[PDB]
Order: sequence, then C-alpha cells, then structure tokens
Amino acid sequence: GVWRNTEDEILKAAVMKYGKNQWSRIASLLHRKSAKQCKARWYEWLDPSIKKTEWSREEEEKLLHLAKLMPTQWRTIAPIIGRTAAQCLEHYEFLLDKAA
Amino acid sequence: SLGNVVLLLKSLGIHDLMHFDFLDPPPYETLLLALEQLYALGALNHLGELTTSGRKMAELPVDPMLSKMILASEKYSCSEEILTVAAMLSVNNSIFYRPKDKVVHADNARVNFFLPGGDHLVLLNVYTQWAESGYSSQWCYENFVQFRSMRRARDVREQLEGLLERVEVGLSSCQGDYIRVRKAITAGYFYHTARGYRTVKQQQTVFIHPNSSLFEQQPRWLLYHELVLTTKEFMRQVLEIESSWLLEVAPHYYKAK
Amino acid sequence: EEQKERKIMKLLLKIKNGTPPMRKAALRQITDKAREFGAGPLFNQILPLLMSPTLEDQERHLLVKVIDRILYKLDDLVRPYVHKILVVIEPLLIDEDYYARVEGREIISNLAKAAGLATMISTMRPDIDNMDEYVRNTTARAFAVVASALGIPSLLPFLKAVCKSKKSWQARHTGIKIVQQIAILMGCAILPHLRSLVEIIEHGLVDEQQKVRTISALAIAALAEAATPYGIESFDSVLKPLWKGIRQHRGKGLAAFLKAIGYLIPLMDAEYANYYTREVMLILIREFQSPDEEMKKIVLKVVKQCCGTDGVEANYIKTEILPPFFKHFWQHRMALDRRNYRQLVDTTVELANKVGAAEIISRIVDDLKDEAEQYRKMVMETIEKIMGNLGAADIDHKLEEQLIDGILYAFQEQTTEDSVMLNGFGTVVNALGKRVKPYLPQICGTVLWRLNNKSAKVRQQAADLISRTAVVMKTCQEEKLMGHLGVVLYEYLGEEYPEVLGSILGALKAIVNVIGMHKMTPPIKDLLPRLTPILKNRHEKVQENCIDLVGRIADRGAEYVSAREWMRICFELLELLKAHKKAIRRATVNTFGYIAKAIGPHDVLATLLNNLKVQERQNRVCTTVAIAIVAETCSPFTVLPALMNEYRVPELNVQNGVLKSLSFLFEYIGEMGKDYIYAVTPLLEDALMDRDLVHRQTASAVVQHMSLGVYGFGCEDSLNHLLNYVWPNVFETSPHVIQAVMGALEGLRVAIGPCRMLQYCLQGLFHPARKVRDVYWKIYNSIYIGSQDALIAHYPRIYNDDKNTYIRYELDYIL
Amino acid sequence: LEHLQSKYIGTGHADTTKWEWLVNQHRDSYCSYMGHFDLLNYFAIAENESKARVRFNLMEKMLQPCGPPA
Amino acid sequence: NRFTVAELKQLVARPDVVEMHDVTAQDPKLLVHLKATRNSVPVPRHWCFKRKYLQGKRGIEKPPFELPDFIKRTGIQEMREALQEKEEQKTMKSKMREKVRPKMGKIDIDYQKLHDAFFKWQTKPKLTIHGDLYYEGKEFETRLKKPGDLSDELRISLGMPVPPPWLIAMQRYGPPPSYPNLKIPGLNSPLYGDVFGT
Amino acid sequence: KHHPDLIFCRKQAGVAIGRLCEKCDGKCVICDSYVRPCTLVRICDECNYGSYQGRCVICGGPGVSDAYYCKECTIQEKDRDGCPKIVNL
Amino acid sequence: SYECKLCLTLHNNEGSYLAHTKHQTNLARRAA
Amino acid sequence: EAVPVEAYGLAMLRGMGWKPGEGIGRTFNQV
RNA sequence: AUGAUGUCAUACUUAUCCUGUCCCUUUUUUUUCCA
Ligand SMILES: [Zn+2]
Ligand SMILES: [Zn+2]
Ligand SMILES: [Zn+2]
Ligand SMILES: [Zn+2]
Repeated sequence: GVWRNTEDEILKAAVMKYGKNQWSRIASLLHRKSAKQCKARWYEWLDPSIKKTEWSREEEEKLLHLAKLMPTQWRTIAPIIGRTAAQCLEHYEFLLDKAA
Repeated sequence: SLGNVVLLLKSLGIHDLMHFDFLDPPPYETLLLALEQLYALGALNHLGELTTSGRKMAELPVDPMLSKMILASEKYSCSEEILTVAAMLSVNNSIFYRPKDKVVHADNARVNFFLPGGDHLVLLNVYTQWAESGYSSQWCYENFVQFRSMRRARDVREQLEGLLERVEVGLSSCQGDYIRVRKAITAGYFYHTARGYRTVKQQQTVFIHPNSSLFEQQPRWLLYHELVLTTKEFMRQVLEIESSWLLEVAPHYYKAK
Repeated sequence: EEQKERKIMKLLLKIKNGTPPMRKAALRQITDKAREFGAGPLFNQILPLLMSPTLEDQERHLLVKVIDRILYKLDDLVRPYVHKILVVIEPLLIDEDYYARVEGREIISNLAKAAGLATMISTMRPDIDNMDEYVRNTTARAFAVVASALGIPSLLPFLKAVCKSKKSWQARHTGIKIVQQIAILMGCAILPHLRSLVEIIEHGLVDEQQKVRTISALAIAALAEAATPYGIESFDSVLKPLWKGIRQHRGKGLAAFLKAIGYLIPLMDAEYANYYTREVMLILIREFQSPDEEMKKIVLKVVKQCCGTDGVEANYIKTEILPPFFKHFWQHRMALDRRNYRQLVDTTVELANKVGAAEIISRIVDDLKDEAEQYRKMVMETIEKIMGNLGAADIDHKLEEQLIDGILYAFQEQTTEDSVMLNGFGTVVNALGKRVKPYLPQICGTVLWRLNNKSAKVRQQAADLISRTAVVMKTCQEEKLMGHLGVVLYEYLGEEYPEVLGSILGALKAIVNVIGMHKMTPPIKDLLPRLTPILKNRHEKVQENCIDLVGRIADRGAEYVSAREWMRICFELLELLKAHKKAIRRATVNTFGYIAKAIGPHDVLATLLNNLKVQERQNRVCTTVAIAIVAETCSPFTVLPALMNEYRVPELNVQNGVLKSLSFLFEYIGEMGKDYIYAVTPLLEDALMDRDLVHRQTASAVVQHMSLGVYGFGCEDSLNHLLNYVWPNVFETSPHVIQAVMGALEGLRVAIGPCRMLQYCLQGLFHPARKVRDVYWKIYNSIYIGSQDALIAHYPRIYNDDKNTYIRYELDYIL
Repeated sequence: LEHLQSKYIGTGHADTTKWEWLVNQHRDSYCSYMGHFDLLNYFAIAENESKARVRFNLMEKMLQPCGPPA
Repeated sequence: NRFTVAELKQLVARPDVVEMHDVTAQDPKLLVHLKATRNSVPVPRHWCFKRKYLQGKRGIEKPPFELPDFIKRTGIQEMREALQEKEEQKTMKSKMREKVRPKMGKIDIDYQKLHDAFFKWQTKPKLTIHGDLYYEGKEFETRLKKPGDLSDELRISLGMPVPPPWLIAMQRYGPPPSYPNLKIPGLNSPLYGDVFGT
Repeated sequence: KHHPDLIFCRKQAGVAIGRLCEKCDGKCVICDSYVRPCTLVRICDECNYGSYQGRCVICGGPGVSDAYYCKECTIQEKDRDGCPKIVNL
Repeated sequence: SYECKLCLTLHNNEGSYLAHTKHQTNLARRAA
Repeated sequence: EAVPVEAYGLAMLRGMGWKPGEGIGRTFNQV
C-alpha cells in the first residue's frame, strides 16, 4: 500500500493524459497497483483541488462546531468545510491534544 | 561438568581436588576447565585459593556462573531484577507450555511476553506480571505457563532473598534501567559469549534455537547460558549486548575485540 | 633457572603470537639452546601445553614440531623423563581420532629414537602384567609403537622372554597383543621375522587358557594377513595343532581358530588346502547353525576365503558346502540384517564366480517369489550382481522361464521405489539378450495391463520398465511389438499426471533411439505435432524428457517436419528458456542449434535477436549461448553481419548480449576464429571505450576467449591493439570487471607472450603509489607464476650497480 | 590470492626490494642456464672449461648471487 | 631523506622521463632507469584523478557504430532496418499472430556473398602501436597532419594547386617562431599529397 | 559462474581420479565451461580416501561421471595447479 | 539512458527523470 | 590473572601421575 | 566539476541458486509481638 514519488508522478501524468473516469487504463501503466488504489490515491492526496494550506480561525471554529454536532461522521463533515476527511480528522485530534 | 561442586569442595577446605577419594576419578580436563573458569570468575587467588568473595560465591547454593549475578549486583544496582532472572534460570523443568495441537494460542502467549534484549527480560516480565496478579494458577493456565516449575522459581527467589544478609547485598532496583540489568548479566556472563555464527573462544559454529525470543532478528553481539547439542549446536537463553561493556568486566579474559 | 624459564615462555609467546617466520626463528633458537635449557623445564613447559585442551590443530602440530626438534637436539637427555612423557603420551597412543593417533605414533617414534628401547622396556615391564584389560591394551599399543619404531630384532628376544615367562598369563596375553598389534602396524615389514614370531607364538598357541589361546589365534591370523603371501611353511608348525584345536575349541576360541584357519588357508599347498578344507568343512557345517552374529560373520569370511583359495576344486564345493549353506544362510533373518546381507551378497557373488553362477541362480530363483520385500530385494541384487559378473550363458531354458516369472512377480510386488531393482531387471534381460524373445509378449502384456492402474506410481514404473527394456526389445528386431508399444504410448501421451507423462516421454525417446525414424509407428510427422503442445507444460520432468525427445528428433529425423512447425518449436523454446534447471536450458540451446542446422540459420537468428532485445530479465544469457551454438553449428560468416548490426541498437541491453554471444562464440569455435578476429576488432575497440563497466567487462571476456582461441596463429597485432584498450581499464574497483580484466590479462599473456606483459609491468612495478604498484605487482606475480622459465630471456638489460653485479657474463660468451 | 602463490619462486609483493628482485632474477637466470643444455653448452664451450666444471661454477654463482645483499 | 628533481636529472641520462612525484618513490633511480627504456609504457592518468576512468562524461552524445566496408557491402543494414521499422508498427495481437503463424524467407539472400565478404573481401584494419595507451581523449588529436604543412581543405579553399597564395609570404617570413623545429618542404627543406612539410 | 570464496586444496596431485555428479555434469572444474573436455582430474589426497569415495569434486552430490579440465584451462596448463575439490572454508 | 544536462545526472528509469523536477537550485547554478 | 597460575596445578598433576579411570574412553576391536 | 556519506527506489553482473534446523534425568541450612 506504499506510494513512491515515481508512482505519484506517473499517476499525475496518466490523469493529465487520460482524463478522470478512466482508471483501469491508468492502472495498466502502474505495476502492482489497482484502479481502485489509483482512484483513492488521486482523490485523497494528489488532486490539485485539495487545500494544502493551514487552518484559519473560521475553519477551526466550523470544524469544532460540526464535530460537536455530528460525531465521527467525517465523510459528511469534510465537504462542508472543504478539506478531506483525513486532514480534518487529524486536525481535530491535534486541536483536542492542544486543548488537553 | 562439575563447575557447581568444585566451589563446594573448595569451600569445605579440600585442596587436593585432583587427588580426592572417589568411587572413580573425574577427568582432569573437567577439573582444569572448572579451575580456569573459577580463575576467570572472581573467587580464586593467584595460588588457587578461595577469597572472601569466594565465600560469598559459595554461601548461596546456585551455580557460580549464575552466582556472579549477586556479586554483579550493587555494582550496577538492580539486584531484585537479576535476582528474579536468576530464579527463572535456576529452574529444572522447562518454562512455557507447548502442547500437542493448540500451538497458535501458546505461541501467541509466548510472543505477548517478548521484550527487546533477550529472553532474560522476558522471564523477568513473566515474574513481574505474575506479581500483582494474586500469584494465581489461572493466570499461568491462561498464559500457557507451567504452575509446577515457576512456583519453584518463586521458592528459589524467596530462598535467595532470605540469603541476602549473609552476602550483605541490599534489595536494590532501578525500575527501567534494563541496560543496567543486561550490564550486570554481562558482568556475570563473560565466559559464555559467541558471535560470528561461531564461538569467539572455542571457534565452534552456533545455530539459534527456534524457541528463543531472538530466533529472527539476528544480533550483532550476544551472550548465552547453555550450549546443549541435540541436532544442531544450539543457542539457549540468549541476550543482546553491544561488546562495549564486555571489556569493562574480566579484562584478563578479554582482549583484541 | 628463572631467567631460562622466562626465556622459555618468551619463545612460547613468540611461537604462539608471532609470525610463523618468527615462530621458526624462535624454534631454531630453542633448538640451539635445547642442551642449554635442558629437558626438565622443557618437559615442564611442554607437557602442560600438551595436556591443554584449548590448543588448536595448528597449535598441536606446532607442539609436535617443537617436541620432535627438542628430541632431535636432546637424544639421551630425556632419559629421566621417559616415564612422564610416557604417561602423557599413553592416552595419545590410545587415541580414537586418526590424526591424534598419528601424532601419538610420531611422539612414540621420537621417544624411541631419542631415549632408547631398554628404558621404555623397563618402564612397561610392570605395566605388562597389569590386571585391567584397558591398561594392558594401552601398554600393548605403546609397546607395539615402540617395536615398530625401533625395529623387530631390537625387542624380539625381549618379547620372546616376556611371552616365555610363566609368571603370569596376563603378561603373556599382553605380549601376544604386542605381537599382534606390531604385526598390524607393520604389515609387509614383518616378512623376514615371520618365522621368528611364529616360533615365539607357537608356545602361546597351545596355551590352556581360553583368552591366551584366543589372542594367539588372533595374532596368528594377523600374521597370516600381514605377511601375504610369504611364509607359508613358517606357520606350518601351527598348522598341525590348530586344525586339531578346531576339533577341540568351543565358543569364541573356536571362532578365533576358524578365523586363523581362514587366514592360513589361501597360502598353503593345494593338497594341504584340500585336506584342510575337508577337515574344517564339517566344523563349518556345524557352525552354519550358530546364532551368534560375529561367529556367523567369521564363518562367512572363512567361506569367502576358502572360495577365493585356489585348488579347492569345483564339484567338491557344490556337493559339500552349498546345500547346507543355502539351507541355513538363505532366510529372512539373514536378510533382515544390514551388514550381514551385504556380506552374504558378496560371498554369494564370490562363490558364483568361483564355481559357476548357474547352480546359485537355480538354487535362488524361488526366493524372488518370496513375500518379504527386503529379502526379494537382496535376492534380486545378488542375481543382478551375479549376472553382471558372469553372464547368462549357462542359463537353462526352464531356468530362464523361472527367472522371467520370478522377476515378473518381483516387479508385480514393488511397494517402494526400488530403482535398483529396475536396474537389476534391465541387467538381467540385457544379459539374456536374444533368448527373451518367447518371453517378450508375456512381459509386454503384463506391462500394458499395469499401465491401466489407478495409482500413478504403477504407471510410472511400467513406463520406466518400457524405457529399460526398449533396447533388448529392439535387439531381436521384433518391430511389430515395439511399434504396437509406441502406438499405445502415443495414446497414453494425453496423461495429466506429470511424473507419468515424463516417464512415457522417456520411454518414447528410448523407443525412437532403438528403432529409428523410418520404421517408427506412429510416424514422426504425426508424432512431433502431438509433442508441440506438451512443450507448454510447466513441470520440470515433462520439460526435460520432452526437450530431450525433440532434440533427438531434430538431430536425427528432421526431414519429416516442415519449417513452419520448426519455427513454432523455436517460439516455444524461447518460453522454455525461462526454466530453473540448467540441464533444461542446455538441452534447449542444443535444440536451437539442431533446428538451425536443419532449416537454416537466418529466421531463428532474427528470433533470438528479438528475444535478446526483448527479455530484460534474469535469463537471455542462454539466448546468447544459443546464438553462439547456432553460429558455431552453421558457419559463423553467415551470422556475424546480423550480430554486428545488432550492436547499433541503443536499447542498453542488446549490446551486452551481442558481446556475450561473441565471447561464447569464440570459446566455442577455438582456432577457427582467426578469419573473424579482424572483423570483431573495431567492435571490441568501440566497446572498450564505453562509459559503462558492463561493456568493458564483457569485452574483456571477449579478448580473453579470443586470445585463448587462436593462440599460435600470428594474430598478435590485433591482440596488442586490444590490449592497448584493456590495460587502461586495470584501475577498476568492481570485482566482476576486475576478474574479467585479470582473465583478459592472463589470456593476453598466453597469446601474445610474456615479453610484452613484462614491458607493460616493468615501468609500474616500482611505481611510487602503493595501490598502483600493488596491482602491477599482482599482474607481474601472475605473469611470473605463468612464465617463470621464459622471463629469464625476456628480462631487461640492466647493468651492474654498486650493490651487486647484475650483467651476466655467461650471456656475453660466444662459441 | 594464495599462500603458495606468494610462496612460489619469483613471487613478490608491493614492498618487494629492488635488490631482492634482482637477486631472484639472477638466481632464476642461473637456474635456467643450469637447466638448459643448449644455454650451458653456449656458455661453456665458448671458454675452455668442462660441462661439469661449468655446472659447478654456476652452482657457486647461485650462492654468489646472494653474495652482497643490502 | 629523498633528493630533488635536479639530482634525479643529473643522475639519470633522461631528465624528461623523471616524473614530478618520482622523487618520493623508494627507488627513484631504478624507476627512472626502467622508464628510460625503449619499450616502456606510462602509468594511466586515472591514478592522479579523483574521477573514475571514462566515467564523468554524463552529458554528451555519440554516433552508435561504424560498420566495416564488407559488412555494408553485403547490405544487411537495409533490410534489417526495414524489418525493425515493420516490427515497430506491429501490434502485440499481430505479434502473437505471427508467433503462431511464422513467415520465413525474409532476407534469404545467399551464402556466397557472406562467404566472399568473410574471405575474399576481408580487409586488414588499422591497428595502433604496442606502446599506445588510450585515455579520456585520444580520439581528436589525429595530427600525429605534420606542422609546417597546410591541410587539403585549406589548400582547396584558398585555391592552392598541387602554389598557395600565402606560401610566398611564408617563404619570405622564414620559419615561424611557434614551431622552429618544423620544416616546410618545397620552400625551406627542398612533400607528397597535402602534407607538404614536416 | 564462480564465487570469491572456496579455495580448493592447493595440494600436490596424486593417482586418485576425480568424479562428477549429474547436477553439475559436464562443467569444467576451474572455469565452469562446457567446451572440449581434454584432461582428466586428479584429486591429490584423502579427498578420495575415506567416506568421500566417488563423491563430487564440486558441490557434494553422489558422483557418476569422470571430471575433466577444459582445453582452455590447459592452454595455460592450469590443470597442474593442484586438487580442484571444493573444501568449504 | 536518460540524462539531465542541467543537473548532469543519469537516470535508470523514466520516473527517475520524472521525479527530477534539486533541479531548480542546479538550474540556478548552471544559469550563470 | 596471569597464565602460569593456571599451569602449576597441571604441572603438579603431571609430576604426580595419571589414572586410567579419569577420562576413560571405551574403544575395542578397532582396525 | 565530478570526493565521502546514508537500507530510498530503479537499472545491472556472475551460464549464481529454486533450498534446511524445537532438552533425558534431578540434588544443594540455621533467629520478636501485646488486658
Ligand atoms: Zn556436483
Ligand atoms: Zn576450464
Ligand atoms: Zn584435494
Ligand atoms: Zn535536473
């Protein structure tokens, strides 16, 4: 399940060549990788619409508020605040460790 | 080998060990290696005479190569931990239960006690977790430990705790310094070393036992306790060292890496 | 005293810690002062060192060297120290290890050559009459070593006085043990003293004690074995009572007397041997019923010695010894033992060689029908050894029918993998030859019945029996039965079990090898298309047998198959090249050579070049081996333009394949490469200038094989031109390329000559750099090891200097 | 490498002396002149000496090659 | 402990054979005596370089290969490149289709042409001297083109028949100071082909 | 096809005859080739004597065929170098 | 083989050069 | 500590004697 | 301007090789407590 940077560059080139909805055509290039793994790797880490910035005050307030409202439903919470589920879960854990 | 009882015969004033009366004489090479070991241990003088440290060696009745734990205690503190280590090394029957069938539960119960730095710390962990548990038979049954051989280890530890004023060693502990525990073990174990898939002294090839905690993850320097040959030249009760404090103890025996 | 002892431990630490030149200098200084130091402190420092268990093999060898040098420098100086050296060396003389007993014998020889025999004799005289048998045996071994070192007449009157002494029978027993062990240590050296030792031991041979007479018979047997074949009459004084004593002794003494009789029998006169055989044959007929294992082993050894004894007739043995021997020694209890079965088999083979194998074969034919597997295996092994030793000329017709029925029942009950029984079956029917023709349809019907069995092992064994018996089926030229067997095996070719399919393929390969292509039913044009999908199998045995059959067909009968099918075979062989066993790949390369010899070397070369440029895996060196085999079998002028043009491909791996194929090609062709050295010279010159070390290493292998190939043909100019590129590459640090450089330098020194290598190394042997002069000294040391004789004439002309004269005046002499 | 390869006649090392190499070359030249019949005949019949006298002179000159070491 | 380069130059008959670091050797006189013989070779230059031998190029391009004349006269390169270009346009469906259904008779020229090119048309190539040592260059300074002689391209470009226009000024100006040992034939040393001097 | 370890004997050869197993049959004992088996293999000493009777002069299997030197090793006459039986040290 | 002339670095694979995009600092050093 | 303090007992045993019961190895009917 | 340095991956070489390992018995001291 590891991802080398060579495979990330090949995946980026394959997405820029073959579009989005083709994944088995993309996974034909990558040795020992599946199309589901390529789709998850694109939508989790390598998508350019992922906000790779720092959290604002408004983002942290909305994250703490929505984590108080809907507990442990991060796939619902994450499109509201614009981050992904892993980043917002990790930042919520970091904020609870900072509050403790 | 007669390494336990050469010290017993020397503690009773007999000096003519090679000319002592017997039904049949023991071989002179066994007595030579026993006297060479007791020269390497801190009990014999330049004239082959017992010291007062040799009287401390011969007070408590376990093997001298094990009894250098006690004289290594208070030099690296941590006396109670190596006391319980010597209690599990003083047993007769084998520890841990490996039944016909089951296997996987018993192997997982063995792996759950594993610690880095040999199986002496594993046996110390077994006595530590048996403590604060009511000394129950149900804990030993649930962890695949024989409740016949480790009660004997408890009695040996109790007897050796009672025989601590005669050696005048206090109840010392470190609570975390297992490097000090392994250093005290290495102070007790300098003769029993081998590295290079080969003995460092006798130049005999070695093979790791599968029941040891370090069967995989082959070490850089290691000591042991026993050298039983059954099929391959095996490796019983290994322990991790670095050969850095190996030169700190027994400098006459150890030179040139 | 104290300073001498301090110097003794100084020499000890210099020997055991210093260099072996410094150890040799310390040993020379110790031996120079051995009379000065004395044997006292030398013994007091050596015998604790000899008794030390921590000494290594080199340490004890150096200890034996120091003891031998000190003994040679001391001689009689260790005369008070004989007893201490003896009690140290007496466990060393009873050593179980061979090297330790050899070192103890060397120490005993040094003690006998240094001190004297009289001091050791007076030392061992109270130890001769020791009550314990172990101390008496140690004393016997030490005195035998002393008698072997000092010679037989030095203590032979002393040993006669000990054995003639009636003080104690244990000392006489020890003396006879001394005589027996000295005879065992000597062997042929006791030949002039055989009559003297026989006269010494003739008093002990008639002793009333059981153990003394037993060891006297053992010493007489040892003297008969050691002095073979001289001194037959010298033991003749023991020939009269011992033959009476075999009629008198019982138990272990009877066995010792029988062993002495069996050792004394093959040297006597023929009438005397016949009379002794007729005398001891009644005792042997009594002793066949003896249940003791060592007594039965001694009886079997005596029977083998009597059968090996000439002049014991033929009909007398077959009428006297053989029926109770077959009644007693041939049972399941005899076959249940391990060493006794082998001894009985060797004795049976020796007796069948002595008195004809037909009687033993007729008397042991029913035991192949026995229910016991190990007994039937032993009988089949003895029958196979007797048939391989003598033959099948004396076999009767009903005897031959009984043998065929016995081996058919033996093959019919084969629970284990008795492959030696299969080899025995092949040996018996190949020894029969043309006489098995009436029995052939019964054998064929039984094998074809067992081929329909449920078990795969039965079908595998039946096909193995076909593969064993195909040659003898084709000796009689009964081609209808063999063709019918080939048709049935062609039907059986669609089996799914791999071991069975490999056995069927091996049987078909045997049938094709013993019939030939023209009378082969089914024909090759129907056989090879059936064999084509079997090459896609992944099992190793199927691949090995099928590739062997395809190679036999392509070497022998390739005219029946069109070239399209051969190209399909080649395309399958490319996938077959990725196997694991090296024999499969070697036979694959041989099939590639056979197909290229059959149909032409062009399209198969293009196929191999595409495979070489296409593989990029842990294979394709075998592709280069196949390319070299194709070129060597098909006139390498036809192959070298395409191989040279394949070097222009920039695909980073095909060029190394081209160079490796060139190296393998030159190693295959040898002395025929001189037409192509000038062709491959600029390719190797361009390859040696490459950045990559792989090209330089493989080109170095090319230079090595090309230099070793056409040595002695005047192509040294191109070899020197290639050496002008190879010799800059000697500074490489990788081990493979520097091994290729060393091999290329060795090949260039063989081919061009040591003069140019000496010219290359003379300006760099005295280089200021340590590593450069070290590498140049390694190359010069290899050249001097290879060319020690020829380097004198190729030595440089250097004039005489102030250190010594250098210009030899013998070379300036003109006659 | 090998121990006998370094222990062979004419062998050397990176710290081999020039006088030792010259003495080994002279000893090898004397041994080659003694072994070869044609070289001994060319170096013997040129002067007025016997063949065995030339062999004894070469045997003396073999020890003379170790005559002045440094 | 060791003398300077002047003592080694005075002691040896060849001061040009003395190296810069030969004085620190244990036997500098023996090394100078061995280096002054006619059939010696120098140390390769990689012993002083930190760079490995023929390793630090890393950025240049080279021609692939130059075949000899008889191999190109057989003409294997033409249909070999045609077969490679035909196989490059093929698909793997067509590749296994050709694998199960082969097509031979591709080149199929003869055996006699290669037999003649191996034997009748066999030409001895150019081999260098015994003392030659290849190095990182040794492929560019091919003039060893004599000095004092103009090249054929410069003679054709300046209209020099085989009388250059600057040869009169070269004769009137004497020998050049850059190469005083160079002798120009025809005007200073009274020259075959383009090499009209030495 | 070699390894940097496994020096063989470097002993003086004798009258004992080398012997090869089928797993490494046909190989040269020195350079591991398969071309021109010319010179027979002599195995010096107690490599033959004792329990190692008729064994492999290579890996250690039960030997079936006579070992040989190739012609290329005997071009420089490496066959007189000594015993080629592998001793694992 | 793939070579970066701005970095003067050889690459075994295509993704080795595809990950060679340090190269900015080497390009700034080789710019002058 | 030193070497010959382990060798004086072996020297005294060498000067005293040796018994066959000490280090007894069983071997008979050898070839 | 190319030297050292790191288990990071990718190429490459040796006609490298498809592979093995869990103890019979058993023995060794001494000293206090509540109406
Ligand atoms: Zn083998
Ligand atoms: Zn070879
Ligand atoms: Zn050998
Ligand atoms: Zn770059």
